[PDB]
Amino acid sequence: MIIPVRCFTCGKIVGNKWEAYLGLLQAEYTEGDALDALGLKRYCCRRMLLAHVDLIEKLLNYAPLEK
Amino acid sequence: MNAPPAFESFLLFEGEKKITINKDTKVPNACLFTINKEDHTLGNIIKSQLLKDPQVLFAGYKVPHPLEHKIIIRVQTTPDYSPQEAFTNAITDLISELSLLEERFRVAIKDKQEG
Amino acid sequence: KRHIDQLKEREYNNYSWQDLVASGVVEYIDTLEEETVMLAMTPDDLQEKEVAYCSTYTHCEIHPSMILGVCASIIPFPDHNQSPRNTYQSAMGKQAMGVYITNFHVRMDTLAHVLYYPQKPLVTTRSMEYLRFRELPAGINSIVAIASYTGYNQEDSVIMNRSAVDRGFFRSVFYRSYKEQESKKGFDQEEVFEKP
Amino acid sequence: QPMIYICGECHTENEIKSRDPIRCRECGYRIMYKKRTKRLVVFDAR
Amino acid sequence: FIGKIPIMLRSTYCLLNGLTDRDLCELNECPLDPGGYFIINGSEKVLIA
Amino acid sequence: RDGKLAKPRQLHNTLWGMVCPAETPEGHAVGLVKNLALMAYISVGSQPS
Amino acid sequence: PYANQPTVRITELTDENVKFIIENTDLAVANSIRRVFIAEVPIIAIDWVQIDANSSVLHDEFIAHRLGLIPLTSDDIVDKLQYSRDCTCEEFCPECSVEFTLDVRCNEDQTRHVTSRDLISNSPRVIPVTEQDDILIVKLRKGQELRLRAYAKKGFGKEHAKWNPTAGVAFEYDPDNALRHTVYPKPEEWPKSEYSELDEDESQAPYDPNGKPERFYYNVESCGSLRPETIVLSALSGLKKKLSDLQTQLSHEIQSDV
Amino acid sequence: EITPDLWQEACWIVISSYFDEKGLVRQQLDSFDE
Amino acid sequence: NELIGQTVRISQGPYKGYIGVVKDATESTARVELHSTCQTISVDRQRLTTV
Amino acid sequence: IGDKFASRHGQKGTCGIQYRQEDMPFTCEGITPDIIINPHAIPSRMTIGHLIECLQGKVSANKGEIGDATPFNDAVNVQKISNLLSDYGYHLRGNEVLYNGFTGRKITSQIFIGPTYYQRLKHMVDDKIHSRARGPIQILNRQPMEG
Amino acid sequence: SLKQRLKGKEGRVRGNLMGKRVDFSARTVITPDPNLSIDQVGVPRSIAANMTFAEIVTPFNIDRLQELVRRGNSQYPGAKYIIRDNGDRIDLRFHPKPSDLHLQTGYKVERHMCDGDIVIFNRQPTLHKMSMMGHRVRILPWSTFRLNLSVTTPYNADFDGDEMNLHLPQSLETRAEIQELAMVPRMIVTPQSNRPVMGIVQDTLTAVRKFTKRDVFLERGEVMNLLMFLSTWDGKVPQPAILKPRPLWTGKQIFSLIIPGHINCIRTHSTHPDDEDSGPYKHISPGDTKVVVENGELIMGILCKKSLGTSAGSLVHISYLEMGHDITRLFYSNIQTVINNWLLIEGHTIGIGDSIADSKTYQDIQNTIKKAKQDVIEVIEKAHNNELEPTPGNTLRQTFENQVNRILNDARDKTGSSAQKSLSEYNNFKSMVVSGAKGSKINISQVIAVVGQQNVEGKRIPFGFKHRTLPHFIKDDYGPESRGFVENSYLAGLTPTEFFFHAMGGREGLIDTAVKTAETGYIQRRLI
RNA sequence: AGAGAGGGAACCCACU
Ligand SMILES: [Mg+2]
Ligand SMILES: [Zn+2]
Ligand SMILES: [Zn+2]
Repeated sequence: MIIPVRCFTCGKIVGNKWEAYLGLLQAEYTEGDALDALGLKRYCCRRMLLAHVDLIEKLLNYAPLEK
Repeated sequence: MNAPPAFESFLLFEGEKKITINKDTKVPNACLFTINKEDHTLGNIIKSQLLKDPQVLFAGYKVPHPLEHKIIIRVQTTPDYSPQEAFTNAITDLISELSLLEERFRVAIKDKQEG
Repeated sequence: KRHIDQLKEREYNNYSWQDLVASGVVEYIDTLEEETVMLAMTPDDLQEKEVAYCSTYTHCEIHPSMILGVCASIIPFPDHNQSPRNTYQSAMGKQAMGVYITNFHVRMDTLAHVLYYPQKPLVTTRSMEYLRFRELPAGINSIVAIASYTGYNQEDSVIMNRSAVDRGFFRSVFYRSYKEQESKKGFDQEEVFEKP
Repeated sequence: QPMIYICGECHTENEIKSRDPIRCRECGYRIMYKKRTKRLVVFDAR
Repeated sequence: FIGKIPIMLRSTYCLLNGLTDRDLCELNECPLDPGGYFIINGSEKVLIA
Repeated sequence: RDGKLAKPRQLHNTLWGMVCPAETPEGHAVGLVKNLALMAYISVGSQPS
Repeated sequence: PYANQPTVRITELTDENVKFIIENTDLAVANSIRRVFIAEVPIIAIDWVQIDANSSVLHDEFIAHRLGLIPLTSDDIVDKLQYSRDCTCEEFCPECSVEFTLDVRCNEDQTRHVTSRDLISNSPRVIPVTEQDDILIVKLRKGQELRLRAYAKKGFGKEHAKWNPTAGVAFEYDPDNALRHTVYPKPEEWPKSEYSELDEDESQAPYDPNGKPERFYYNVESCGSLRPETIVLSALSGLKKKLSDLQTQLSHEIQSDV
Repeated sequence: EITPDLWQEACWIVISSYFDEKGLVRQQLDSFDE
Repeated sequence: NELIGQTVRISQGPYKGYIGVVKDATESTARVELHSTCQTISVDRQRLTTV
Repeated sequence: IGDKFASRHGQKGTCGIQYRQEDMPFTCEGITPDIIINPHAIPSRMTIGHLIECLQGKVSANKGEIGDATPFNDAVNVQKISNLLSDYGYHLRGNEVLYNGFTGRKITSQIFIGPTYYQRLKHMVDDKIHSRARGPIQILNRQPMEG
Repeated sequence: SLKQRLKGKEGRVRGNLMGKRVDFSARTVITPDPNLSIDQVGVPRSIAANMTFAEIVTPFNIDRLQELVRRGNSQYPGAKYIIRDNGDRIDLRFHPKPSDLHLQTGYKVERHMCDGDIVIFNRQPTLHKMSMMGHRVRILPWSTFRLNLSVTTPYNADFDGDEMNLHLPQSLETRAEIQELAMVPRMIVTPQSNRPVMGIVQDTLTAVRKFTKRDVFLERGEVMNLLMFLSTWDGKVPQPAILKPRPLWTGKQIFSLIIPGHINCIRTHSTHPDDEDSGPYKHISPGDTKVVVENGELIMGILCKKSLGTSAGSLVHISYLEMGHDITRLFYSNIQTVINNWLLIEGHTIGIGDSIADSKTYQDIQNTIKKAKQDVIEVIEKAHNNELEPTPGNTLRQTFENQVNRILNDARDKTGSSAQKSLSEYNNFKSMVVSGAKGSKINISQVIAVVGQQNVEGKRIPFGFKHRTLPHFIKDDYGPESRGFVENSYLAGLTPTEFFFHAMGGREGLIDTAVKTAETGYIQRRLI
């Protein structure tokens, strides 16, 4: 759903990279260029953003039950 | 449900001895050192240091089970030399070399950060 | 090529699949008609001149990957596997935990299995784009190592990483609903919700 | 003594009574959602 | 009035036919749901061919 | 179910492209219960007039 | 019969990682130092989360989990903090904990990102690490909110992975396997390591039977909770402390036997 | 003209068109509709 | 007992800081249903502090 | 442990044990496995696609693109995958020198490693574990209950 | 009706009198554990804290049982029921007054089971007596039944979601009966084929096959680490096989330390040449493929599944007969522990590099496929022109079918042989096949060279359509590819028509597996 | 300090 805070294998802090990753994607970069522009050398840290699906944006369309 | 609490790896309890010495009876001058609430991150170094003594005839360690936090270090030394003395010398040698390593790392940090 | 040009620019030309059916390019062939059709597998091989096989093709398969089902389409390289393994994966694929629906917070489903951080597969098929498996995935990409070890991955078992699990690796959440209503009856037994 | 329920589609809150038919006052929506408990919750961050 | 007959979702006689995804999210129904199932006593039923 | 014969359960040649060859319940319902292929479509039928 | 003298040669020192070489020491000592990097280094991480209110799409325990893995600046406080279970306080105090407060309600049509910046500490030193953007905790729709008080306590990597200060600890010895510990079937296909010193004509170094593992290469990349060099300093101090306590119990047992 | 070797990316365009036009459950919905 | 069904807080020991509900209680010990973990553990009454 | 995980190739299996990061093996870099599977699960089941998925996973995660795994392609075979992997400083066939997590001595064999896609199945062990001792008893006959 | 209530498999006679629900039983998933003995099962605490053993209060255990009663229930060592002399039950879970918690000689205490208690462990299809054996309880934290590796073979449990049933003998008399009859040390050799059923399982077998090779040498530190795990080691480090340059123990010396007592066996390795015992070197094996264990010490040979497996006359069978049965239990435990702990140093894997042959082998495979395909085509053109003559005993079509199947089978065998001559002795497929732990030569041939002919009901793929197998083939096409022969391998991947025919073969296999079970079970029930 | 439990039958999906 939401981006994990840490890479599962390393523990590298990847939760702060997602919005910048989207910004680099919409700035006409390739996904690999965006990944190592954010500074992710190990591929286990690269799969955290390369294969993430931001489902919480789908979850936010519904009106909150409690109000 | 049956998940052991996370502090079972390193925290002892009332009635638990950190180290237990049992004199081996199969061969002369041999002892089993049962260390409670430890893992390879102690026994491996202890075994490596005990292999550097010219008076230790056997230096090994094993975990009975990875889910139960205890190790047994078997030490057989040459006669006239107690295995407990070898153990307490290995610990002191490890402390000495680690303190020297820490001081040299401090010196290296001072060299690197100040050019 | 003009069909592809008009088909790439959808939502602009309003050129749909039905327009291509109306164009006399594709048509639906049933099982009876397959007995009387010469079917080309792929055009890059079965329409160029060679030592000719038949040279009398009537229809051409769109893509061979469309012979598979919904659960056999999420298997990467299914032709490299063995068929019983593909069948067993087809059985397991309808069982993987994941976000089964987008509005799961509203649904009072019994036995709702959802996942913390589902991921799309790094190794995917083209058919997952049409099952929308990249939008409601089921599973996490994991750095696996195929190694003999201490002896706990012995007979169809796997050794996991405790630190990774502590970082939210496959940590799921299980919802279970309980329904109950009272019954207004002929005054002999009358259920009512109250603190006993 | 009255229990406060959140009125489903309305997302507003209202009181309820024992042996009271479940109805909202805004549009009579039948589905009520009970408010979150007032007692403390503590979660180990593990 | 003859009687009530069940309707499978996403039909031409269901309420949410041709509704946009925003309208579906307003109805607490996801656009991802393919429909094709009946709601009988709150239980989702699938007619196996 | 529980029939010792195999012809109603086997993967016939005419299952190509219409029904998935791999997906099936591997219990006592092998081949009997099947899953439709992706592009396969069941003709809803029209009048012959 | 005694310990060899090790030496340290640091190749680079950055705010993220430290790369150094330890020579003239045993393999078990080197591996333990790496394991103490991963596990035995104590840092400050959130462990006690009290959710006052929550209306977000993510449930309470999911938010508490995400608050756990957030790194905290513990460069000098972790040496002063006692372990929470060891303190004689009334089950919480500023000597074994750091208080954090989050109070966010979304009152706008834009999706409001509750990031790590909204975590407000009472201790100015212990703050979330986040040039770089903040760590996204939870997104909020209009009308949703979350209020919580989080206590962070001292702990190390054995207890939980949220007390792990290292992003990655690369460790390798004998990059051209002159010891031949690993046996390549076809060494031509194998890429050379970063520390290889053989010409491109040669694949692997000749074997020597009298050699031993030495000159260990480390690449300790921190996650931001600690500076990469204080991870090593705390690790060496922690390993020495563990051996000292083991010696103290050893002395007690020996005196008990005699 | 024809698609000589860009057919690999041309076939999946028509697959996408089919599944955007029809969908995965046309059998159930069309059968109940008729 | 009086402690049954009372939200308690372990104020001493390895489980310090955990909020739970007392399921069973004795003169010596009491079982606490932890709100965080999926586990019920027993601790001394001297280590418990009610809310 | 006991929780039932599975690959995308019918390679199911329960969790045998969970080691911490310091006990798990590691490469020349700091990468440790998340899952360690049995080498003996491959040869008789013959899931070579699992190995190819792992190899393509390494290529995809290094290249920075979601790899393609359509069955009948002829544009992607194992040799092309190996040639693409070789450019990123790895072995041709995905093998990588793992260092032992306990002793630190590098493993003599070269362990095949890389990212696959694993699925957690609905079957836990908490949902299946149950014991009983003179509990509820049926009324038709005085035998224990079912389930 | 009453007759319907009695006549069924869910009635009174079978469903209630023969097989009935029983108290004191647990059912949970099993996960492997190689660090406990073969007669030990690792049960969870929550299971042990719910199943009780009625221990009689005697002056020997009165203080221990008193302390357990003082703990009460849910203090795991404690108990839940205390039974009076007149059969009166007193609860310990409801915390009675401390006055009636005394113990005098004669009381019963239903205490939570601890380590060393005996339980019955069984899987469901109890087709033989080794599918239901007695184990000793070991309390391990997590919530699974941790049982050993070698007990998998008699149970046929492959840990992939398997859950087992664990019964607890309540009486002391039946506890001794299970200990003296149904112990897994006492159920090593089966009576059905006078051979062991335990054997050595896959990973330990491969690691011990690589361990006992001639070129395996161990440093002193590694030797001490390995010898630490021997339960039957008398504390004497053996003299090294290499003294002066780099004191280096051979793995056979450590395995000789494993081998108990003084047993003598002569076995042959799986890859022992049959022409080796004819000429010279019949006693000094150049390939080290002649297993000789002599005076309790492994002289030579590499131990494959024909040495340590379930085959009759193996090392374990002789260890059971010449030595005791407790000694064989120690033998199994020592093998598993020390070989696994050496496997940590060695390491064993499998990968895509083990499934790829060099280009010369691929050229040989493709040349063989092309030659066989052209041979089939020319046989077809002979059959069309009536130049094929019928074999005496069958029709002309079958003389043709026999010729085509013979050619394709010859192609499959030749390609498989040419593929399995190019493993280079480090291929892990060969490592598992030679040891016999998992797989065979056919799997190597299908992965590397060619899958082979696909069959349905013992013959080729039938003409489901009108005189053609698939709509992509011309009518009346009796060629290799049209009729189901797959010339590709699992490494290269299958074409869609070959994929469909391969799915047909897999479907036939699954149908056989799914239909066989009920008939076999009914035959077993009638026989018993 | 007040201490036991009940439903029952039918039919679907999987699990080894
Ligand atoms: Mg099984
Ligand atoms: Zn309202
Ligand atoms: Zn304090």
